Amino acid sequence: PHRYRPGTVALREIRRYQKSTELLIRKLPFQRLVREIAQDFKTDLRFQSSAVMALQEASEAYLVALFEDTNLCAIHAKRVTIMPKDIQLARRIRGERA
Amino acid sequence: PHRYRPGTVALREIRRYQKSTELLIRKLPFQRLVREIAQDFKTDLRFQSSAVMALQEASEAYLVALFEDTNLCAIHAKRVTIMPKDIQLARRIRGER
Amino acid sequence: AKTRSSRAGLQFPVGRVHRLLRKGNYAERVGAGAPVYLAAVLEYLTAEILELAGNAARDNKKTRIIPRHLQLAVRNDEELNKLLGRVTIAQGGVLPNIQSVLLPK
Amino acid sequence: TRSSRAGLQFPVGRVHRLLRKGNYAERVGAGAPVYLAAVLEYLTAEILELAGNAARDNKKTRIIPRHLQLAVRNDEELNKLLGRVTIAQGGVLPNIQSVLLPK
Amino acid sequence: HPKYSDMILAAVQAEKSRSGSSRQSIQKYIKNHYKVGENADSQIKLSIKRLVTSGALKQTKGVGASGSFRLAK
Amino acid sequence: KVLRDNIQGITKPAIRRLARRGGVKRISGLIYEETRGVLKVFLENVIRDAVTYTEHAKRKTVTAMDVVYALKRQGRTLYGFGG
Amino acid sequence: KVLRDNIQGITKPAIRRLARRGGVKRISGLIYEETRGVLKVFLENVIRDAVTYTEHAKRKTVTAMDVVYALKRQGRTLYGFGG
Amino acid sequence: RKTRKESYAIYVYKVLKQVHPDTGISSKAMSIMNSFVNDVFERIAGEASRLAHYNKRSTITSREIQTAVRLLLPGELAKHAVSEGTKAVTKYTSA
Amino acid sequence: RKTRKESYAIYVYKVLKQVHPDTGISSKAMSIMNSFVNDVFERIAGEASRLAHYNKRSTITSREIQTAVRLLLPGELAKHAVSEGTKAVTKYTSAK
DNA sequence: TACGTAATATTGGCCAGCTAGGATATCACAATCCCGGTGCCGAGGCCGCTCAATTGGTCGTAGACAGCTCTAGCACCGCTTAAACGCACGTACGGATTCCGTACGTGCGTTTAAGCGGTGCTAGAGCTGTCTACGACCAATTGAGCGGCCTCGGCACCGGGATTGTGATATCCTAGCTGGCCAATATTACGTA
DNA sequence: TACGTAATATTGGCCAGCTAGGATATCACAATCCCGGTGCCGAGGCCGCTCAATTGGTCGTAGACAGCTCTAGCACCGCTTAAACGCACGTACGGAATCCGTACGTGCGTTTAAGCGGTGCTAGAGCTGTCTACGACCAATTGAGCGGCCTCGGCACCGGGATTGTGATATCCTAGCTGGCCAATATTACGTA
Repeated sequence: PHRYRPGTVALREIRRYQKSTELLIRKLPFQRLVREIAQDFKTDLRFQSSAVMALQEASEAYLVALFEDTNLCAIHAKRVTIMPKDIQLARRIRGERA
Repeated sequence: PHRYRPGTVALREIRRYQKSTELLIRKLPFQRLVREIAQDFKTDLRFQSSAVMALQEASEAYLVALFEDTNLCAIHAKRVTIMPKDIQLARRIRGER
Repeated sequence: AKTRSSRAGLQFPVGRVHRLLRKGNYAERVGAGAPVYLAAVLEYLTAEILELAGNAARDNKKTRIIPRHLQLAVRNDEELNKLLGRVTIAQGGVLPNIQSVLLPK
Repeated sequence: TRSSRAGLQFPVGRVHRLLRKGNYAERVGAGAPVYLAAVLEYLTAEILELAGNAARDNKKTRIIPRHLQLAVRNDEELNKLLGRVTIAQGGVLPNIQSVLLPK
Repeated sequence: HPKYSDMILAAVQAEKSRSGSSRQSIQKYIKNHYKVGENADSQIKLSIKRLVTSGALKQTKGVGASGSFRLAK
Repeated sequence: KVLRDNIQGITKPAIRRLARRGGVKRISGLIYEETRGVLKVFLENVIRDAVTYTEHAKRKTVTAMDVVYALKRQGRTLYGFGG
Repeated sequence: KVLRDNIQGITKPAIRRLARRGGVKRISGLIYEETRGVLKVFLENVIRDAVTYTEHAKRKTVTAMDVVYALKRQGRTLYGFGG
Repeated sequence: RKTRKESYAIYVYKVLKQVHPDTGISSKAMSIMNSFVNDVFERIAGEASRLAHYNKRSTITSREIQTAVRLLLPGELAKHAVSEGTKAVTKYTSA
Repeated sequence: RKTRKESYAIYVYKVLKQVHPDTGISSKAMSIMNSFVNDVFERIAGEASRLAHYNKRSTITSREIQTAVRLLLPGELAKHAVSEGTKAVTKYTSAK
C-alpha cells in the first residue's frame, strides 16, 4: 500500500486551507440551520441570499479565530490535541463565557 | 516555634483580599509612576488627585481580572503556579497581545 | 399634574431627559414619547440595582449602600453582570471565588 | 469643486453632506470635511499601496480581497486599526505553530 | 497468594521480554495473576526497593524502583 | 411544532476543515459536538439582533444590512457586504 | 533629560496582593517584572489618550474626566469618577 | 458659590426610598449609580440614533427607544423594561 | 427603471491609479474598500462628535477631526494622517 | 592401616563473538508545483442625463479673547509606624523520565445530498405622491431642583473574648522478616544370616 | 562378607513473635471572627432663590397611509460528480505513575518611606462680558457622478511534465549474553612407611 505517518496530511491540510479563502461549511446545511434558528425568533421569514452569505462569512471567521485561540490553550497545556476545555478556556477569557 | 505549611497563608490571603475593596498598590509609588509616564508624553502637567485615583482604580481592576485569566491558564496547564507565559496567553486571547 | 414625570407616573425626570436627548445630537427631532420611555427604562434599571444592593447592604449589617454592595449586587446577578460586563465599579472588589484544585486535600 | 481646491481625489462635498446628515453635531466647520476627506484618502492609499504589493507578489494584476487581507494582517498598524473587522473572503495568514512541525 | 517477592520473581520469569520487566509490567502481571489487595502498588514498590538493595533484582533501566530489572542468576 | 435536527448538518469534516485553517493538528472526538453548540450560540446571538432590526424596518425579509448591523453590534464588524 | 527608575515602585508584595485578589496561589519569580511591563503598557495607552483629551481642552491639568473618557475609549469604562 | 453640577442623585434616592425606605447610600455608591444611569442612557440613545439613521428617519420616537432596549438589554431585563416603558407612554398619551 | 446607490468606488480607483497605475481591483475587494472608508469615516466622526459634546461645543471643526484622528489611529498612522489633513486644509483656504 | 602421590572426572570462572538495538545516508514515490494554451464573463471605459455640489447673498450667534476670581494642585517638613526588604531555611511543586492503552489519523470503498443550470410563480421590497398629526421654535409663566447651611446617628476603629480549620503528634494495627523448633530424609554403623 | 534395619544428625519448612512503618484520630494553636464601646463627620433634611420645564399658538415638513411597479426570493426538478460516510488498521499521542532538585512560601530581624496633618504659595481652571468671523440657510445654477451599455483581456480551469519532502532500507557501530575453553578440585587406587 502506502501510508503517511499520522500528522502529515494534517499539516498538508493546514498549509492548504490557510492558502485559500473559500468557505468551508457546505452552503445549504448552513442555510437550513440559519432558517431553523431564525424561526424560533419570528415565524414566516425570508432571507436574502447575501444575508445568509454574510452570516456564513462571519460565522466561519469566528470559528477559525476561535480555533486559533483554542490551539494556543492546548499548546499551553503541553498538548497537541485540542479539547473542549481549550475552547471553554478561550471563550472564558474572551468574555463570552462566564 | 510554629510554621504553617506552604499554601496555607496564601489561601488565607486570597480570602482576605477578596473580602475587601481597598487599593493594594501604595498610593505614592503609583502616583510617581503616573507622573513619570505622563511626563514622557507631555512636560509640565498637573494632575487632579482624583485623576490619579481613577487611573489607580482602573489599573488595579485590570490587573486583578488579568490575574484571574492568568490563573485559569495556569490551571489549564495542570499547574498551580502562574508564569509569564500564562499572562502572555491570556493577553493574546483577549486580543491585547 | 404639571410635570411630565407626573403625567407618566415616574420618579425620573422626563423633561431633563428630553433636554439631554436634544442637546446630544442623536437625531434632528426627538419624539414626545422617547424621553418618557427612556426615563422609565432608566428608572426600572435603577430600582433593579438598588433592590439588590440594599439587600447586599442588609446581609452585611449596614444601613447604607456603599459601592461594594453595588458590586456584590451586579456580579451575583447574571443579567446585571452582563449589562455591566465591560464596566468597573470603583471600590467594589471581587466576588469570593477560590479555585477547587487550590483547596487542600 | 472643493476637492481640487484642497488637492484631494476624495469628495469634500459628499463628506460635508454626510457629516451634517449624520447627527454628529449642530454645526460642521468648513475645514472638517476637508481634513476628514484627506485622512480617508490617505488611509485608502495606504491600504491600496500594500495590497497592490500583495497582488504583485501573488502574480496578479487585479486586487482581490485576499490581497487586502494579506495587506492588513501583515501590517502591524493596519492590523490593529481593523482588529475587530473581518474581511470577507480573505482567509488567514499561513502560520503553523512550531511544536507541530516534525523533527 | 505468595509473598510479593515471589510474585515479582514470577512476573519477571513469565514475561520473556528483552529488558526483563519494568515496574509497570510487573505491576500489571501481579494484578491479573493473583488475588492481591488494594495496596498492591505500594507493596510492589517496597519489594522492588528491597530486592534491588539485596541484589535479588539487578537493574537494566532507570535508577531505583522506577525502571526495568531482571533477576540475578 | 418544534424544530430540530439541522445543526448536525455542520459535519465532522467541515469542523475539521475549519480547525485546519485555524492551525489545529489533532482534534479530540468530543470537539465536534462542542463546536456545534458554540456555533449555535453565536448564530443565535447574531440572528436575534438581525431579526430585531428587520422587525423595526417592518419587513419580512432579513437583509444583509440587518446582519451587518448586528455583527457590528456584537463587536464582529464585517467588511464587504454593505458596511 | 531621560526619566527612568519608577516602575519599581510597583513592588513585589504589591503585585502579590493583586494576584491574591485575582485568586492566585503560587507565583513564579519572573512574574513581577512581567507585570510591570504589562502595567506600563496599560498606563501608557490610557494616559496617552487622557493627555490627548487634555491637550484638546487647552488645559495644563489632566482631569478625572479626561481619564474616564480615555478608559471608555479603550473599552474599559469606569464608574464613580464622573461621566 | 460653586457651579451647578447636575445629577440623577435625587431620583436615585427616590427609587431607593420606594424600594428600601430605611436604606442609605454613600457618596461613591451614588457616583456609580450616576455613572450607570448616564452609561445606559448613552447606550440606548446611541442605538436609537443608529436605528433612525438606518431607516432614513429624522425622528427618534419611543419605537426607536423600544427597539434599542431590545437589542441592548438581556432577555428578562428587556422584557420588563419594555412593559414598563410602554406603560409610561400609554399613560402619557392619554393624560 | 433603476435605483441609485452611492459608493466611494470611483475615488478608490482614482487613488489606486496614483499608487499603482498598472494594477486593478475586483468588485469584492472594492466592496471591502467601501466598507473600510465608511467604517473609518463613522469612527472618526463619532469621536469628533463626542469631543465636541465633552467640551460643550456646537461645532465639529478640523481641530475635532484632528484630535479624533489622534485618539483613533495608532502612532505612525496618525502622524501621517495629521499631515495630509493639515496640508489639505492649508491648500484649501489658500485657494478660497 | 593410613597417608601421599599420581591420575581421571566433574565443576568453576572469565572472556569473545554474535546478536540485538541505533543512527545516518541514499533511494523511491507522491503531492504541491508551474507552464503554456483556451474560452469566458466582469473590469473598466465611454455616454449622456440629472441631481447634488457650488456660488453668491443674508442674519445671528458660537466662541475667540481679555479680564477677574479663588479653587486646589503643588512643595515641603517632621513624626509615627506599618510595610517593605532581605535573609534563613525546607516543604511541596514543577519538570524530567518511563511507560502503557487506545483515541486518533490515514486510506481504502460504498452512500449521499450539495451543487448547477432550469423554468415557473409571486410575496413583498421599494418608489411616488398626498396630506395631516406631530414636533420645532417661541415668549411668558412658575415651581422643581439646585447650593448653602446645619446636626446627629451610622459606622470606622479598637480592644476583649469565641469558633472552625489545619497541622502535628501519638497510638494502634498490620505486615514483614527472622529465629526457633519439629519433622523428614539420608547416611553410617552394627548385627545377623 | 553382604545386606538390611535402626538410629542419629542435618537441613528445610513452617509458624510465631517482635519490630517498624503507615494511617487515623484527637488535641492544640492560631486566625478570623463576633461583640458592645466610643468618637468623628458625611448623609440627608430644611430653606429659599433661580433657571430649566411647563404652557399655549404658529407653522412647516416627516412620515403614514395608499397605490403601482417589478425585483429577488423561492419552489420543485433531475443528472453529474465530488464530498460525506463508515469502516480496517496501527501508531503516536495523552495521561498516569514515580522520582529528584530547587524555587518559592513562611517567618524573622532590620531597614525604608508611606501616610498623616499641618502650613504656605500661585498656577491655572472656570466663569464673565464684549464683537465679529464664521456657518446655517435659501435660490440659482452647473458639471461631477450616476446607471445603462458594451467589449475584451485578466484570470480560472486543465492537462502534461518537474522538484521537493517524507518514508523506508542498508550500511556501519556499541553493549550485553551465552557458550566455550582452560584449569582446578575432589575422589580414587596403589605403594610405601
